[PDB]
Amino acid sequence: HDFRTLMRVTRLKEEVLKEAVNLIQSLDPRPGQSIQTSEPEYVIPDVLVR
Amino acid sequence: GQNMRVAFMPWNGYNFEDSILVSERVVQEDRFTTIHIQELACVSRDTKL
Repeated sequence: HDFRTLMRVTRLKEEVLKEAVNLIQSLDPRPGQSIQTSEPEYVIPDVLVR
Repeated sequence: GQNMRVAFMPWNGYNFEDSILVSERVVQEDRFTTIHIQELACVSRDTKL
């Protein structure tokens, strides 16, 4: 998150890089996760309070 | 139900055995149009994670 050094390294536009960074953000990291997402319920209670 | 204006006659075999020939005006005037309502539900089902 060292945006200043990133700017002085890339010679890139000031605060016009934000939309490019957002484009990078909207890129679906970890794409294979969405093939199946079912997770079960595993809970067992030992003591009950009501 | 609705009071349909029926006619008793064969018509080119489109009412062959127990089939019915219906005018397009019946569909246009929205007779026999029906509303159906369904139920969908989801639960949270807390986990140990």
